[PDB]
Amino acid sequence: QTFTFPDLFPLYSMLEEERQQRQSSDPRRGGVPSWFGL
Amino acid sequence: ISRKWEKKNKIVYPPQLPGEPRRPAEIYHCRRQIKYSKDKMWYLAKLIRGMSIDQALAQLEFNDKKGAKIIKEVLLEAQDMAVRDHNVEFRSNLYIAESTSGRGQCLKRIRGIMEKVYCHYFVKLVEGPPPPPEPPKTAVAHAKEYIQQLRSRTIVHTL
Repeated sequence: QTFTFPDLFPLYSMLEEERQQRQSSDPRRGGVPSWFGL
Repeated sequence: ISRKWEKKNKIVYPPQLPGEPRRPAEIYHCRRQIKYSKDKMWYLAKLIRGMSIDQALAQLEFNDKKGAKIIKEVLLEAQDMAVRDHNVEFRSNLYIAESTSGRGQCLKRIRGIMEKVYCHYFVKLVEGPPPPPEPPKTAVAHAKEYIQQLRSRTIVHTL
């Protein structure tokens, strides 16, 4: 007979949905907060 | 362990008036626990103590000392945070106002106690051209000072 060892082992929603909503800092704004609509 | 140098970048000055000189930007940076002696890094710190950032970077990139690379890294980081975080429009418009080294938390090893030496590098950059060096006093300054000394003498110990 023959034996080989078998190949065993073959809350986040809001975090991930805000992870695609970085809206990273725009270089041309130069530090001014983007929140204001002015 | 005291960490004031970090806190020195959180000072919010009140907004200025139109008829008031523009307050130059002030940036404080440091690196802690560098595997180097404070005595050796004092030389590198002193070398760059009134230089522009570009001159300091040029000098450090061609120093053979170990602490040169570390100070160069600290200076580049300071330049980045100056332009980005502290509203300094020009990278070039900085100079090393302050550059010192302190001792860190040194370790003790058994050989025969020997000290594994650490240190901190502290820098402060200010926006603008480096201040011109103080000119060496002329003979006219010397003579003026001497004449003033002669003029300031009083009849001692009398009415």
